[PDB]
Amino acid sequence: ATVLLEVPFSARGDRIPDAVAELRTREPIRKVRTITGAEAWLVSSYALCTQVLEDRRFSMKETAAAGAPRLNALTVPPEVVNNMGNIADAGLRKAVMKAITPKAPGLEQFLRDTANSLLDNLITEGAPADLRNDFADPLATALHCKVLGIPQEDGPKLFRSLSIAFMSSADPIPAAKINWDRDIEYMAGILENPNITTGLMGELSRLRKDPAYSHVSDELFATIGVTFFGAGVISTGSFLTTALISLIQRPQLRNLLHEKPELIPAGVEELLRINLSFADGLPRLATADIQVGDVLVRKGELVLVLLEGANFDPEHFPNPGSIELDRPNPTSHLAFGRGQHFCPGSALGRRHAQIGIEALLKKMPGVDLAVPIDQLVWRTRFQRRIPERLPVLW
Ligand code: HEM
Ligand SMILES: Oc1ccc(Nc2n[nH]c(-c3ccc(O)cc3)c2-c2ccc(O)cc2)cc1
Repeated sequence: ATVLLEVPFSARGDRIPDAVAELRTREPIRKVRTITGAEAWLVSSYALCTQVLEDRRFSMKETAAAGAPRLNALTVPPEVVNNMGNIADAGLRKAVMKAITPKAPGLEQFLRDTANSLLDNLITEGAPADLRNDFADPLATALHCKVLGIPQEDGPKLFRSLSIAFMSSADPIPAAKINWDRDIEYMAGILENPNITTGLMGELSRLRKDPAYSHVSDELFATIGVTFFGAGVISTGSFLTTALISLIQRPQLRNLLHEKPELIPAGVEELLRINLSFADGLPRLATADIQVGDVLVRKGELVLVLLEGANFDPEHFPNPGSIELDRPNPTSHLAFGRGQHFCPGSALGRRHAQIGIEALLKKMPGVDLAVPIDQLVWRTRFQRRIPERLPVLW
């Protein structure tokens, strides 16, 4: 005879392969081959995953080095692999972080109103409805337009870059460059547009004219807008879609949350823990020789941190495949990563999902799949696991 084990194992986002637990038990770090032909170390236990993510010698930025073993081809300029470091070095971290909290005045009510309106529209049109294309994704897209302070009507055209921008491809993608360059010009226009005074782009636009930021490049400011829109929308849309499947498949849970919506945040934390939204391990490149379990990882080697390996590890989360709302370590999952690169949009992602699920349970308490679960079409060669359509009735 056979060839080296290949990753990823399955694009299905509704079930974890039995193979993951067997791997975790027998070889929690082991060699695998990625879609580019490169070799990598696949890490699958909670203990080893957290070790890698907490040790900055396993570098995110160095993954972009010419000649490194790759998980997939870049769909961004190599400097953007260090996007958070670049934000931090420009003195913009605190401002970005403040602009993307779900606590801004009126933002939550906007999310509720938007979710309610999307659902009323589905209800009027009649079953079946597609909860990804006509609910989760538009909710994500509308949230991010509002966060960024850009017009709602520009959401759809930005969003349509993302089926390419988030590909997980063996080779470079011509369309990713075309879209990237166009979306950057869009966000450069936004920084020059006097009507844009709110949200992240309103704040960046002010900071750009402030003498404390006069040497920050226009490229960086536009990049922040493109990347935060893209990462946020893909991540929240994907998460919410596959969380809705997990909830639909658990009518006793669906009913407990409908009846006691105060438990929704605890439900969302468990939906997060069990989520299979990330299609690949998180990539890092070793910058030193580092012992990880039984393997001495060598400098210049690629390591992949399998989030579901950690999140279903029974030594950290007993009965890992069960959603239990009373765990003693409920936010200790790795759905938002860990360490230097911990998700800066985590609070926003939680609130998007909370409010989407709250609205859906209230408007469609009888929600159920309208097709057998095996009929869902899983997107392949992508950085997220998502069903192309999510047909439901109620
Ligand atoms: C449920 C929703 C989300 C999930 C499950 C998620 C998950 C993740 C994870 C696992 C990472 C770590 C990647 C790594 O360490 O290699 C990450 C990083 C990132 N997330 Fe999220 N995230 C979500 C929502 C968002 C939102 C709403 C935004 C922005 C508006 C966002 C922006 C980013 C950015 C910019 C990074 C890179 C951070 C860095 O390189 O230091 N995310 N996220
Ligand atoms: O080290 C990396 C670098 C990038 C990524 N993921 C991404 N793939 N695509 C993009 C991307 C986002 C928006 C857009 O209009 C076009 C592309 C990302 C990405 C994800 C997070 C970022 O901080 C920057 C880029 C994942 C790991």
